[PDB]
Amino acid sequence: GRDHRKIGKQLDLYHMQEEAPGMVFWHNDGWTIFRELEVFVRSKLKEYQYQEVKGPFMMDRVLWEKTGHWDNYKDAMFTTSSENREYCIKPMNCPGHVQIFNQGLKSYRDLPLRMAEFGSCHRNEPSGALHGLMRVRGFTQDDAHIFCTEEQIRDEVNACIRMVYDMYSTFGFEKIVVKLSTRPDKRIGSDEMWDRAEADLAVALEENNIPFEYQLGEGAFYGPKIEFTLYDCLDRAWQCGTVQLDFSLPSRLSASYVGEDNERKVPVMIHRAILGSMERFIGILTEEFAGFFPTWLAPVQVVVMNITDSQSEYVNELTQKLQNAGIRVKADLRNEKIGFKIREHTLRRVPYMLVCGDKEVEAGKVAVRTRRGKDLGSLDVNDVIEKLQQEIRSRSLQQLE
Amino acid sequence: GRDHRKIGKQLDLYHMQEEAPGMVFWHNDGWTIFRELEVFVRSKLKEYQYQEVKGPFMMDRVLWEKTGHWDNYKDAMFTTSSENREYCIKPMNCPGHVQIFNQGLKSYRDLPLRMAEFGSCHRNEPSGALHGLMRVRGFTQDDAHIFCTEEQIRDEVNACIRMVYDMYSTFGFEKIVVKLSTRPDKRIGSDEMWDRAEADLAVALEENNIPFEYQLGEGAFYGPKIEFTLYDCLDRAWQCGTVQLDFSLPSRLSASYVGEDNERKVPVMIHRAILGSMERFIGILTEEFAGFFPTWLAPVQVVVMNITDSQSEYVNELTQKLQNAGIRVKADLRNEKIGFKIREHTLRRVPYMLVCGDKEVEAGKVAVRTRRGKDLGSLDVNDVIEKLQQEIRSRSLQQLE
Ligand SMILES: C[C@@H](O)[C@H](N)C(=O)N[C@@H](CNC(=O)CCn1cnc2cc(Cl)c(Cl)cc2c1=O)c1cccc(-c2ccc(C(F)(F)F)cc2)c1
Ligand SMILES: C[C@@H](O)[C@H](N)C(=O)N[C@@H](CNC(=O)CCn1cnc2cc(Cl)c(Cl)cc2c1=O)c1cccc(-c2ccc(C(F)(F)F)cc2)c1
Ligand SMILES: [Zn+2]
Ligand SMILES: [Zn+2]
Repeated sequence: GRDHRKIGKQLDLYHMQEEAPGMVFWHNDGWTIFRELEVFVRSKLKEYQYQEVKGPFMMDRVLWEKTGHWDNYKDAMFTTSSENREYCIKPMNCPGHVQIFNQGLKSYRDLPLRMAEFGSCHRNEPSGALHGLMRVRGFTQDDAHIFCTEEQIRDEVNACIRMVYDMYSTFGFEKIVVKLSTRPDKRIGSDEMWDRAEADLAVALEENNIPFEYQLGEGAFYGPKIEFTLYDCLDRAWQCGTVQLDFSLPSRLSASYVGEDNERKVPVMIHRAILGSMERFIGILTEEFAGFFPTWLAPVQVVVMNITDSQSEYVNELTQKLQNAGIRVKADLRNEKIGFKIREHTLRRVPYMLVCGDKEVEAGKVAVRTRRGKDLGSLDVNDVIEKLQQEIRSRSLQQLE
Repeated sequence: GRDHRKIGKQLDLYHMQEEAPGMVFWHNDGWTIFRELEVFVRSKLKEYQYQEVKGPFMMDRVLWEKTGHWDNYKDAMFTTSSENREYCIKPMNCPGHVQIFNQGLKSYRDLPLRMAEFGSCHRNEPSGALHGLMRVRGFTQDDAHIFCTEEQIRDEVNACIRMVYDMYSTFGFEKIVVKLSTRPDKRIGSDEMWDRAEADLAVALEENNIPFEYQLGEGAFYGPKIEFTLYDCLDRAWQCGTVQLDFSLPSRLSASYVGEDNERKVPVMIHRAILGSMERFIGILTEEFAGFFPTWLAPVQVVVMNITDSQSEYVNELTQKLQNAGIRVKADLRNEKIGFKIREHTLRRVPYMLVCGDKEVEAGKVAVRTRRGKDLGSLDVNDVIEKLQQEIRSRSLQQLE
């Protein structure tokens, strides 16, 4: 009903097996949703002027030791050896992004440098606590690291906040709770650096007219963060978005740029993820929509179906027209009752069933039925195709009227 | 000089480092090429009616023992541990595809089932034998597995062959050498099975009029194979494409389907890759074109630039029009001589440089120069966008002549 594990099996989206705990086998229709979510995030990366990179799955333990994560999260990390050398399977993309930053001399002119990745990460999570798409070992982050000057933090965090609300609004999430985590007991740098760092986050939120609250002392060793919690239609809370300042990692991994005064400077790093885990976010959307994915996300967006054998060639032509228009379409030409076809494709949550009887063929029209069971009547083929295209392009939550 | 390592560095496509031997860091412009190559393969996967899936990064050694690969190739696999269980970092995507197949009741009607994946694979290759993008440890296979009946092998091998030549021709590779490897001494199945299997591959090639040389006795124990070697402009051989029959793995991993007789039967598996390694193929393409990527592959397709500040608004408007047309375009309004700007974009292998002087603004035109140094003169903006769109959508090797 609103259980992603049930709807997942029903609509053949994914499965999982004990041979690979907390690592998703993505089926055809599930990978289609995942890929369309990737396309959506890429459109925002372009709109917000991000680079997109791809880093390796493993790097030398020696490199991960310099990050500080080895001492604190070695037991959460998958390791493998080759030729007397130990490698970590990446649980995070940040050190990989610094390696790309460190290729070539960097100028103040290159900042802010926004580096995004659909980062395939692995964490050695306890098998006992693995739950569907929500708690996994293998996950994909809508990740990015911004390399910038201290002066650029406010503007860069401002743009991250807009991107968060922009992207959440697409999926109909308008109730957002925002928490700013402040300096912990054990922290790096002066109290002044923290005053300015916390001020930068607070002013960025203020600039966007966003009310928030503090989580006192919950900040990381290496800087303060903003966390965003969205509420689904059941008013259940999901923490997804994070904007994390980092005054540690660049220095640790010898990241530098030639300042405007010609002095070598360490860049500030901003970690940010909006959806968080792509798998978890699909899990949340599955329950939010109860399998009724918005048309732009639907594995199959349209099924064209004949009442009798007589409309088979009209269905073939219309299916080709929809295919050419970039719509994910199937023809249902089975020797079955129109009622049987509608019920089957309604149960599979296909947004639109385009029904062709003799009256539709003769007029060059099509009868449109929604998965909600509404009959929109008979409309011109080209006018329907243009409307379906508009709904998909605009990533509309709503169907045709 | 056409070294992919040199071009990769110069055009900021990728880098590799000692902390990650034989594993690629894709920079913004290299990842753009990678994704366009992915987009191309998907267009073929659709045309040849392939499902696309995603399998897990690692699986229990216990499953890899059932395949028979552990006894033979354990030293060529990366392994990691969790909760007293040994996991193999997948060196191949076949076992994972069988797991997805095994989920849900499969009948004769569901065959042939064509399952494609951009499969992230790892092999523990000696670090001494690594070089460039040609011999790596982490690679992405344009992999697919076809689950079919003995009756369907011929037709399915036929489409595999058509797809291979279809794809190699897109990149201008017409010199293809083909090898069929027959019965080894130690093998499974009857001589009659091998007679039919070797005939299926041989008749498929003969009907397609593909000259091939038999590699007598060099076939795999689990079935025969076709291997495709393409030649670049330096006449260097690259063994990229494979079609391998397998009458072993489906049985070993409990793969079965309900036949026309309503009784269970083991499906025949066809292992099929065309590009082989997406990374090696980009390396070969980089050298083949010496960085002059066809327009559809070019990281940046168009630069629009002004003579003086007077044409700045016309340039920004043309940039937006080209962007809306689906073209990777950048604006160059810098206060630099036209000869300086054109040299920078020519060095970066930008296919098209669009120059806006007063005469271009007045007449609603644009001056078009190719990176080869051909001046196509002053042409109507809309006619140019249509020509560029056509060149990109057709995936033309050639620029406007
Ligand atoms: C935005 C990115 O650039 C950033 N690098 C990052 O990954 N931030 C963390 C949230 N931050 C932390 O948890 C920091 C503390 N922490 C927590 N766990 C760790 C675990 C490991 Cl193995 C390592 Cl190496 C480091 C850490 C570590 O530093 C984050 C943000 C959003 C989603 C997730 C997430 C990760 C895993 C899951 C899953 F396990 F699948 F359920 C779900 C969600 C994590
Ligand atoms: C088409 C696919 O579905 C098929 N499963 C497959 O992977 N075919 C093999 C060619 N076939 C063989 O190599 C068979 C023999 N062989 C050889 N080496 C192995 C090594 C390991 Cl670790 C394992 Cl588990 C199995 C094998 C194994 O079976 C293939 C085809 C094309 C390219 C590659 C390839 C090989 C090496 C690299 C490398 F450079 F190392 F990164 C990159 C790509 C491999
Ligand atoms: Zn990070
Ligand atoms: Zn295979």
